[PDB]
Amino acid sequence: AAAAAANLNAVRETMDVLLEISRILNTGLDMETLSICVRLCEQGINPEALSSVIKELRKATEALK
Amino acid sequence: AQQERDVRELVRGVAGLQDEADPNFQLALNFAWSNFRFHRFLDVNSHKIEKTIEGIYEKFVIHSDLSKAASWKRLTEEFLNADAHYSILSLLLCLSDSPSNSSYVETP
Amino acid sequence: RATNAQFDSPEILRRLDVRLLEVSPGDTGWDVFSLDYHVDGPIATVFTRECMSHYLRVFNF
Amino acid sequence: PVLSFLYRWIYDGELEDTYHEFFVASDPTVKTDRLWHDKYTLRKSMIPSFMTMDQSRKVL
Repeated sequence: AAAAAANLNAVRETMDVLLEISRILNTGLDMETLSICVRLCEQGINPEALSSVIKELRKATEALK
Repeated sequence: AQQERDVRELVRGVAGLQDEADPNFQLALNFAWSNFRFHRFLDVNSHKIEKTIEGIYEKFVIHSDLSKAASWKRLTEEFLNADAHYSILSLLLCLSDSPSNSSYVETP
Repeated sequence: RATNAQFDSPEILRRLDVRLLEVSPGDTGWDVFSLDYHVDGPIATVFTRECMSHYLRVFNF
Repeated sequence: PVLSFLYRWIYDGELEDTYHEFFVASDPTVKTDRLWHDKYTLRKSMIPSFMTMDQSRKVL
């Protein structure tokens, strides 16, 4: 398809916009992680439920470092 | 279906455990599903989120990084073309603050 | 009331009051503190809200 | 008529014409505190020839 390619182009644009938004909101994610989060709230899930998970998981990897 | 796959991938990547026979992975996965199957959460209000985006933009102009502030308002205005928006947004908001960057590699 | 600040009319003393900013999850008091002068009379016509940010910045410094 | 409108603008201080014949362009909004800066606007077509631009600004 052709419009599916330009749609995919626009999804790269949106994930780069979100990458700017993440880097000046200065989160611990990289690109590939926030992609997985975008999958999570594309299907519909709580950001307040994901945030507590990411907030202890980033603290449970400095606990045995 | 793919939600459960995404949950397993997120916990494996973020917790940095690449063995599924690690019992710590299993305890964290049980933790995650017990958190997901629990709800005590204030279901988010979009109007509060819009006010929050405005307040972040104001804190940007107060601390005088005008390129960051104007690019931020422009990016959020372009982004809100065409619910999933606000979900993603409030996630990004909630996850971290107390520091700020200044947007390298920006000419567009 | 303890120090020399009290000696002025009650209205302008009332118009000065503390103020918070956008809170951080990693918050402290040194992150968020401000003074707010309240303008409710006709005097908002002479002092606009963008000049209030300037007083905030100099006070922050 | 012109001069009566002028003295409708010094001893009344308010623009009341439903037609555009006066060099002031009053706004329908009456604002909150931005009233003073923006409600009154110089109409540059109903400036007459016996009155310069300076005089109009001054009486506005």
